Amino acid sequence: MMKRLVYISKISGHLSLEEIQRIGKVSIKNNQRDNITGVLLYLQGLFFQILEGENEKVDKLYKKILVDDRHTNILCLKTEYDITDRMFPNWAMKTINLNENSELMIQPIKSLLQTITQSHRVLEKYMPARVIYLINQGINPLTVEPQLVEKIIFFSDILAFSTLTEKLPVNEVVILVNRYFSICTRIISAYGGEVTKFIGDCVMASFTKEQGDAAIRTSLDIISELKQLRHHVEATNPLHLLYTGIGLSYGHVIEGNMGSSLKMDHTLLGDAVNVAARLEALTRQLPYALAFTAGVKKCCQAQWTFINLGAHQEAIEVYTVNEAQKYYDTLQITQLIRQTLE
Amino acid sequence: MMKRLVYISKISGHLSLEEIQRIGKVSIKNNQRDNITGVLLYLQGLFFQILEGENEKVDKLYKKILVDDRHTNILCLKTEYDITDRMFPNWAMKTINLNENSELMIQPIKSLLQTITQSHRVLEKYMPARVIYLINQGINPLTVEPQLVEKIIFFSDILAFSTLTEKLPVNEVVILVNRYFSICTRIISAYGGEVTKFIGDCVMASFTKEQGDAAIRTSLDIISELKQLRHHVEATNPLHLLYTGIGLSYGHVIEGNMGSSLKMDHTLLGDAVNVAARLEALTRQLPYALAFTAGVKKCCQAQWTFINLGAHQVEAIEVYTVNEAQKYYDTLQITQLIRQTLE
Ligand SMILES: Cc1cc2nc3c(=O)[nH]c(=O)nc-3n(C[C@H](O)[C@H](O)[C@H](O)COP(=O)(O)O)c2cc1C
Ligand SMILES: Cc1cc2nc3c(=O)[nH]c(=O)nc-3n(C[C@H](O)[C@H](O)[C@H](O)COP(=O)(O)O)c2cc1C
Ligand SMILES: [Cl-]
Ligand SMILES: [Cl-]
Ligand SMILES: [Cl-]
Repeated sequence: MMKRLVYISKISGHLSLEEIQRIGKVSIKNNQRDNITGVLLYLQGLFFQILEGENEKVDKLYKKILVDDRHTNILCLKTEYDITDRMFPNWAMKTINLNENSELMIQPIKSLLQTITQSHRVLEKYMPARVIYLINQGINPLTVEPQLVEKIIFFSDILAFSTLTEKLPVNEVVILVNRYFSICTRIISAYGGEVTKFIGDCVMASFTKEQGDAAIRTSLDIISELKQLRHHVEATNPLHLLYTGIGLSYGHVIEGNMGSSLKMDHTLLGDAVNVAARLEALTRQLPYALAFTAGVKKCCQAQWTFINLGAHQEAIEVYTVNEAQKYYDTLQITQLIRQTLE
Repeated sequence: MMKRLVYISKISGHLSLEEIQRIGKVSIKNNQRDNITGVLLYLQGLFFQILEGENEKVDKLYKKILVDDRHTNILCLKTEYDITDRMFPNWAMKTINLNENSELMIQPIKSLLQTITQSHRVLEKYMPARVIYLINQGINPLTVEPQLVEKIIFFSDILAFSTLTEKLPVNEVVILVNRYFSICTRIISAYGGEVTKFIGDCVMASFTKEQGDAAIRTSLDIISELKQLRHHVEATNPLHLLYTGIGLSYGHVIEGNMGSSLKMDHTLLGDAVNVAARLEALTRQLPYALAFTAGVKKCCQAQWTFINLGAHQVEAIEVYTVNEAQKYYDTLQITQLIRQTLE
């Protein structure tokens, strides 16, 4: 049984022709050994490669290509299973430099390939992490049926954001929100979470039921990095006033494509979505920057010092960890933010 | 001063090769008359075209191509302004059938072009409508600066949706929410509004300050169509229990693309977003399915019977509605009925 995969990647730094040639050599010898065939194209700092052969031999090779130093931002676009015929049966690995092709009849298809691929890499950034995951696994996300899954829902936004938008210039708000989004997205993804969307100044993400401790560590790391950043910059920098509240929930959610032909989107339906956003807002009245449900506590194996914060509106038990304790008074900080921006 | 555009589109069904030849035939006569050059390519049901020439002459042609019924789902991928040299100065319009090219050395580039373009069209389905607009207008969404704009914010969601998710199978709630999203998105777009995103069962949209009456008409039309739907279906259909509440606000919001190279999104930054979401939730406690601020009321010029619902803490703000938004039902009675029907 043979499979065929196609991926694109970003060329790491500047690779000269001899190192690219070095890839072609070692590829030809190894692919001949593993009976693997394919084509490698590169154009304007992007790699294009098609691989075909036995499933084990191809998947063994792709794991090694993933950890290669010479390219980054790897996305597998298509995986064809149970293929009957090779597409390039006489090319162990044919390397083609599309940059050096100056033939006039090939310029249209070469120009289109560059334009659509560069546009493709832009659209990838706006996708939910779940959509990129399905494409990477060779699954068309448009034909996946929605499923009831057990998810930890993550919500985090900016403290006193109404005051920040009221007093700061728009360009200064954008710099602050982009930095907040960058910190949250990097940490969530580092712990295996999946960012769903940005809603105003709010970051929505999900974790699996096996990632309870990772969800808590994500929340504490975001709080820790914001605390570091606030004393990194000067008092005239709006980042000096950046705080966050975080809420976590756990429950059954329907994940999949929702909408119509006018607008379809990756959506999460469930009570846990509403609950996580409510606990996120509840942190404003709590001496803790993180609040989560009993279900999230049940998903944790680490020895957290869980703190019961009573029942809140049916009514749900609210928990936190001792590490999430605020070294400040929330009301005084909101006053300090407004006073600083006066 | 010349510009160059490139777009992709879906070939409309039943389009014969003979019809394509007359496209290229007519294109050659008009583009040479207008000093327009470019290439038209098609592969596996998709059109690819590059157009270059003087700004107004290229624009005039593209508006005519936009309304051509021989293709749909047109996306202008890239626009280059003030180009120095034409890319195809000798081709008024060269038509290339990539389906007929079987040369072995072109096959890799041809196979990759189809794979990336088909993958691209899948990603477009998940893109925010505002970003698709920016790309069509030749604007780089990753570098364009967000702007402070005056917007009416729209928020609506499903009444007792927790009970619906608790008591219905997965395929049934998906059908129900898809029908709700379809009704809302069609009506919002029909009145000129822009659906921002779906947040669970909640629909977020925006209107301009000149669309105050359109936002109220959108809200009443959604409520009206759900009322029609409930008596169109049988009692065993979950759509028989579909109700909505709607909140509207007005204020300054920062609109633009936010995030990092790892994750981007289109968002609206402002107090008005939170206020509209709070007023939407307030409709559960009100005898009206629509609630909005005084700012929305000031954006209206039609002869609505505005009703003051008093001050409400979301400092408290005045909450308003229109007499048409009155509920013919008791809200708590309906939520208990939804729970008891699904028992
Ligand atoms: C874009 C790209 C494509 C590659 N394709 C192949 C390939 O098709 N076959 C192969 O053996 N190595 C390929 N490599 C190199 C492998 O990642 C790896 O470095 C090589 O197989 C060295 O094998 P070894 O370190 O296990 O001895 C590719 C590397 C890059 C950057
Ligand atoms: C994919 C596609 C590309 C087209 N490209 C051109 C073109 O480059 N130049 C042109 O004159 N017409 C082009 N047309 C046809 C025009 O849209 C239009 O049908 C034609 O110019 C008729 O002009 P008129 O009826 O307004 O006189 C294209 C049509 C399609 C479907
Ligand atoms: Cl702890
Ligand atoms: Cl925008
Ligand atoms: Cl009225």
